Amino acid sequence: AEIELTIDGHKVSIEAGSALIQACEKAGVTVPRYCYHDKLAIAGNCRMCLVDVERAPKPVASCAYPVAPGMVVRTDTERVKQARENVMEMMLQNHPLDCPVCDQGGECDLQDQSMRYGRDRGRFTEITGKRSTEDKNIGPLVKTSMNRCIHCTRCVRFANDIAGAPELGSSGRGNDMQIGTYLEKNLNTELSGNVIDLCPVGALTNKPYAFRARPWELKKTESIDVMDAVGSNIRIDSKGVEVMRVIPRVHEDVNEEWINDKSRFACDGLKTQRLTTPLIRVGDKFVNATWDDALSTIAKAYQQKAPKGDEFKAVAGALVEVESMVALKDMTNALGSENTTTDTPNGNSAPAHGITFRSNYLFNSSIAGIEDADAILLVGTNPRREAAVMNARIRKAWLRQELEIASVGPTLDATFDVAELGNTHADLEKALSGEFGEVLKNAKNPLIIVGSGITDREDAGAFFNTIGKFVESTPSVLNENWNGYNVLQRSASRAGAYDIGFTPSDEASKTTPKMVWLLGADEVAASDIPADAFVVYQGHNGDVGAQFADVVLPGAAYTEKAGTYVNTEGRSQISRAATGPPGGAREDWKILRAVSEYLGVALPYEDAYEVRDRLAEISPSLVRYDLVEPTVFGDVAVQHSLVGPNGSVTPSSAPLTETIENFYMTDSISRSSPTMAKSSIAFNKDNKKNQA
Amino acid sequence: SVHRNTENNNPSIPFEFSPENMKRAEEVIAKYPPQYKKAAVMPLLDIGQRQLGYTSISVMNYVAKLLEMPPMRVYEVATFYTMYNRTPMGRYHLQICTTTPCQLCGSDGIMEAVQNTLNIKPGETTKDNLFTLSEVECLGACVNAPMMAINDDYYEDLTPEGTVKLLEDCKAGKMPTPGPENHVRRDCEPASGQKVLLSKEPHNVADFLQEGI
Ligand code: SF4
Ligand code: SF4
Ligand code: FES
Ligand code: FES
Repeated sequence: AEIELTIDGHKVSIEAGSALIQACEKAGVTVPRYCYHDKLAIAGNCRMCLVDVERAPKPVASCAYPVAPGMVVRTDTERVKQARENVMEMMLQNHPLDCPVCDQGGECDLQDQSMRYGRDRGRFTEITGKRSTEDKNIGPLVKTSMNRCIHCTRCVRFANDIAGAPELGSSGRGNDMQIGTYLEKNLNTELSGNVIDLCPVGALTNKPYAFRARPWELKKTESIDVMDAVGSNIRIDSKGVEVMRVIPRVHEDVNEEWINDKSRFACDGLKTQRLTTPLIRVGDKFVNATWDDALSTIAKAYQQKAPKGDEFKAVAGALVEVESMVALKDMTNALGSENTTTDTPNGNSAPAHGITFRSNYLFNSSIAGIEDADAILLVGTNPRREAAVMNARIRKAWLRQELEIASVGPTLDATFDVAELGNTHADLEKALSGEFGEVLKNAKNPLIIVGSGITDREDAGAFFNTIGKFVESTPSVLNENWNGYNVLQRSASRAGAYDIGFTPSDEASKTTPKMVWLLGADEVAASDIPADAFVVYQGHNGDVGAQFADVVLPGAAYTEKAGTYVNTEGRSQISRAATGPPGGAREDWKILRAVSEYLGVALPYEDAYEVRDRLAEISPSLVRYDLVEPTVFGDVAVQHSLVGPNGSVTPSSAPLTETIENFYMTDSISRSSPTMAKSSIAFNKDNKKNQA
Repeated sequence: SVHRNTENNNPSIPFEFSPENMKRAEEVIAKYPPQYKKAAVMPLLDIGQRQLGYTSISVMNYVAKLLEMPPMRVYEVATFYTMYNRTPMGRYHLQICTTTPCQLCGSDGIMEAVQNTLNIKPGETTKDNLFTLSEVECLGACVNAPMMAINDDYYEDLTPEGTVKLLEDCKAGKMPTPGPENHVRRDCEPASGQKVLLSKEPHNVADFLQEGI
């Protein structure tokens, strides 16, 4: 079923029917290109992958020539070496003289490409000159100078097929061809900024990071995205103090070399509103103070209030470290109170399902299994919003194979074709027994997918009890080699927190605390906090969580520390620190160590490796990094998820409203960054953001 | 090759179909398979150019709503073609050829006679909304070499002295030619007269058979 051929003497075998350029990549003979891409449709617009083929009258493009057996591929024919210089020279007679103002200085693929294979001179010295192109306003996210564009089609095929915003397009013939809406209307898909990593010239580039640095100055650091349930494998570009930008480093499973929009532009809030020193409340006024004085005030007011048990509330947030929450849980339960609750509304109890049986809070199919998916249904979520990388996988599957999606709850605009069913758990229960009890029994590799917003609803448990019956009832959705129950989170950390055992007891859910511990956790209200409560915030920037506080503690953000994160898939991933904590911020668990020391609590560690062993004690799957194991406990896990909230939850007719208010305003950084404020204003039902 | 959102060209200015035009469009869509119901995007916009005198932006939005399409595909297809004219023009669209077979028989003096009888540039239109010049390439009527095109009727074999007649003729309102040239030759005939095919009757293939049928 495979084909062996010869590229430059190198024999190489590749699967039949594939493209020749992948065979050149497999053989190790580097062939330059401009408009081939792996994850995209193939168009031969670039003319760069010209290559000599025995039994061919003319040299042909290697991107779209299909693999045939008995093939002799030559790349160094003098005709081909002529041809590459030719095509480069043809490309470089309307591209404008913008190399010192173009953003991709060292990263111009065209440019490095034109050093190997370019001509010495360029005989453009015509009088009346090149063409020139309109400014083409698009949005506040994507800087646009269409003069530098070469119509390499790589933007528009992506936003067409995978991003699913078909507003981009090619309009006009010859040099009157342009790219984009000639309405001059606003583009938005929920992964909008992914085109500026994709246009190989600086036609489309980064608007907030417009000219601030330049890719030879940069220090690069491979790390993990947060404020996203997938925890995409990213790269931090940093000058050394600030954080310049983020670019998705390639990874096969988790992101297929794509990244969320909010994940992209989040570096603005990472440098503008940060906590740089500890501030103690005077009474309607904070003053900054000695780093001893803050923690000594913590110990002093602990001796004043004395929470002896079930009065030390400890709440963590959305982008918080697993390694920090270990220190948190250790401190609280050596303190003698498991008032250990999430930030979410209806987080003050257990989240209506098992903290046991990791399957209860994880994504049990593979994300790679979504290529093999058949017919699924969302409940109570917008997966276009929550984990837009997942939506990219959904649309790629739906275009590739033949699928069926249902959507129960909020009416969303997908890129793909949804099928709505209702806005009631009774409408849901009607739909399960209506027609898809037959379909999901029929389907080979389906799944069923649940957003985390239903955890907000107090009627979650019966909301589980229906669906927990159905997985139990249908053996097709619950077989050995995968499990159809699949849940997501809004964070990169509440999955890791549910690995920690970050849940209050039924007893701990009752008492109003006296000493509230904020660790991130922006979305608390004045209702969630007691009146006289000791409310020491530990975070990185200034949000609502820092506004209620008594003492704030500058902790490092996700960039500055050696983080450890768990996605909804369950991948334990290292976040390599790109820079040091700025000002007077420190790392979080190191702060909790000293906070223990000014109490009677003795944490048994002082290093990072001893934390790694303590973390191995909580779960050894979190020191064994980034390797996804399945669960051998499917049926017992679903049954134990059924038995707990069985019956006692009485589901009301509350409509399944939207989980989040806006996408680009959450998680204390989209509110910190001014670029997401101006992103938020431009993105609701505007005449440039409307369709018709 | 782009759009300005100033006046008379808005997504908000309304457009509908005449019911005869509506029924004609419903006739056209049934000619194609329903899987490719969007494949009729070419002549349907033609109907728009029949109803409204130019291709507006509103007609394109209305067709994209009609065919269940994203609007950018309509935007592409009507941009990619020449004839879907996106600016309001006059009543009479001048399509004067410039290509070398028209040129070698003197299409230069034709165009110069036109734009000296008028005063406008070949992209410019007449301020009375009567005549809208457009140079154009070889319209397929290359043998009758000095030619032009009123909206559908090609006018052929033109002398520039006789051409400005036709120009002020259409300017008077109710005077075009019948559609052909200035009553010389025919269309395929030589300039002198019909040399070959001077037979009054069609000779039949009924005897002219293969003999093996
Ligand atoms: S893309 Fe920009 S930097 Fe690269 S060669 Fe072109 S003008 Fe120069
Ligand atoms: S918009 Fe950019 S990526 Fe797309 S074809 Fe033009 S230059 Fe290439
Ligand atoms: S990618 Fe091979 S020719 Fe454009
Ligand atoms: S040659 Fe100009 S129209 Fe035929």
